[PDB]
Amino acid sequence: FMGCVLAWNTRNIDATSTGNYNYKYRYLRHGKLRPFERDISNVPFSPDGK
Amino acid sequence: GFHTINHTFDNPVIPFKDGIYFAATEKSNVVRGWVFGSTMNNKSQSVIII
Ligand SMILES: *[C@@H]1O[C@H](CO)[C@@H](O[C@@H]2O[C@H](CO)[C@@H](O)[C@H](O)[C@H]2NC(C)=O)[C@H](O)[C@H]1NC(C)=O
Ligand SMILES: *[C@@H]1O[C@H](CO)[C@@H](O[C@@H]2O[C@H](CO)[C@@H](O)[C@H](O)[C@H]2NC(C)=O)[C@H](O)[C@H]1NC(C)=O
Repeated sequence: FMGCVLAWNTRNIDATSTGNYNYKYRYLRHGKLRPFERDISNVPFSPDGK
Repeated sequence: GFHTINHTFDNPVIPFKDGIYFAATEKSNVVRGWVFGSTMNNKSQSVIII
């Protein structure tokens, strides 16, 4: 990799007391991504691979 | 090798194996391009070059 990484805190507009529930992340997949890959598929998942 | 002649018409899905050579012999622009994808059934991004 060659570049710079930046981050800043945003509690002012990205959070609230009731909560904001607009974001998601994929924790289950039959295989890890390659560099800069993307997968936006949403389907039912079963550990058998069927 | 592949060939389209008279009734014959071949459009078979070919595996990519992470990279292909390609060559065509054409008299009057018979082949207009390709299509690259993984599932080709409403489930994965695909690209068209024509
Ligand atoms: C990205 O590539 C991976 C691996 O090359 C694909 O994962 C395969 O998906 C098939 C679908 O039936 C499984 O049978 C295989 O076991 C998986 N792994 C391998 C190594 O083939 C994945 O499908 C590709 N991305 C998309 C969107 O299709
Ligand atoms: C891609 O998705 C569309 C929409 O989900 C599919 O169209 C459906 O086709 C079935 C049978 O072919 C119909 O019973 C549905 O009514 C259609 N959906 C709509 C919204 O009209 C289409 O079949 C999918 N592609 C493939 C190759 O199956």
